[PDB]
Amino acid sequence: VLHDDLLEA
Amino acid sequence: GSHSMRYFFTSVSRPGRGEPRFIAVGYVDDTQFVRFDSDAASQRMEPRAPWIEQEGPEYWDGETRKVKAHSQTHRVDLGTLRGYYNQSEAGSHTVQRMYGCDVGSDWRFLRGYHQYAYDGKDYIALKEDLRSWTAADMAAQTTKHKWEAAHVAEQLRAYLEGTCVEWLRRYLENGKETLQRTDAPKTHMTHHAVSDHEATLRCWALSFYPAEITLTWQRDGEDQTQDTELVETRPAGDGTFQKWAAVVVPSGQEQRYTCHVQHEGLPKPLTLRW
Amino acid sequence: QRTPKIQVYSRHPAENGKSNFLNCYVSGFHPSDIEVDLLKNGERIEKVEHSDLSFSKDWSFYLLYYTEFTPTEKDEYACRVNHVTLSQPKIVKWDRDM
Repeated sequence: VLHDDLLEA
Repeated sequence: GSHSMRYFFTSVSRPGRGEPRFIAVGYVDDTQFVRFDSDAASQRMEPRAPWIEQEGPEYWDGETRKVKAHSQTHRVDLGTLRGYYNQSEAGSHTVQRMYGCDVGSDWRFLRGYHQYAYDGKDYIALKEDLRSWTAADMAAQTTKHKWEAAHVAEQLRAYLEGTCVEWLRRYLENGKETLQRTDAPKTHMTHHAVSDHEATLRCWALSFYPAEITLTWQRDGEDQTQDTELVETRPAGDGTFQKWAAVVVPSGQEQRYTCHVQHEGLPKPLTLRW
Repeated sequence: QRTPKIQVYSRHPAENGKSNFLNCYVSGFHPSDIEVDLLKNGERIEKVEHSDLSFSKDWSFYLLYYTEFTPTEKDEYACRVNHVTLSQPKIVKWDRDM
């Protein structure tokens, strides 16, 4: 399963 | 042997109208098993291996939600980095992401990773210790400061050491029929004459998996690399892989040379001779 | 910019008159936009599929294009690739021993 959240760069 | 789970993401900006092209794929070891394409009609995460299909609608709801949100982060980043680098709005640009986890033969965490790229060059990467960052330039350093303030690394570490490893384990169990099966290379050698003086021996390895594998030549029991050629490993299209290694020899001396094949599915390396 | 490498090959050992699959594997390229055709005696074969876009550790992309085919004595097969890095299409003929 994917990670739950990506923070913007 | 060792295994991994690994996700790949590509976003390509579309100057002139609309949102980026976004393609996500997921692997267990060398087996693709999930896919999202922004251009596809379904707008869902889709299965690409049979063992992933026994997950219920809640799995695909969940993964669809996350992967779409992935897609929005990337869209935002393409705008952000374009600013960072003071580039016009006129060109197409690319961001690429991979993250995932390795386990050893005992299926325990060995390492994980989170790498990020802009127009095909390193941007920023989580270091092996999963607590710190590698930033390639000053734009990337600005991102590093952001992600340091926000404690991103801690969140990723928890995922990479925990849920990544857990779910890899689940996948490996569920797909045991194929994911825990090793397919040793079917090997043979061929012969082809260039002149009266010189011949080529080609060593074939077919239909093997995982993709990892070593082909080497010896002359009279000693490693030879000179006058050899080794093709990149390529996919057969049925889930297995192919490779060949060739050497040029004086005609009549074929018997001197041996090809040596290492792979996870052979208990002892193989040796071939014309 | 990185121009594509090309391999053109059958999935299984080729025999005139026997059913098979024709592959063109393109790798090592960047950016990702690429145009790949399979040729039978110089003419676009029409029902070709391809894999989902991924990339290797150096960030370069790779794709597989494939269709079913049954080779013969007389038919020649080829992969045709165009990319920003190429000022003209690269044609690579299928050699059954490679």
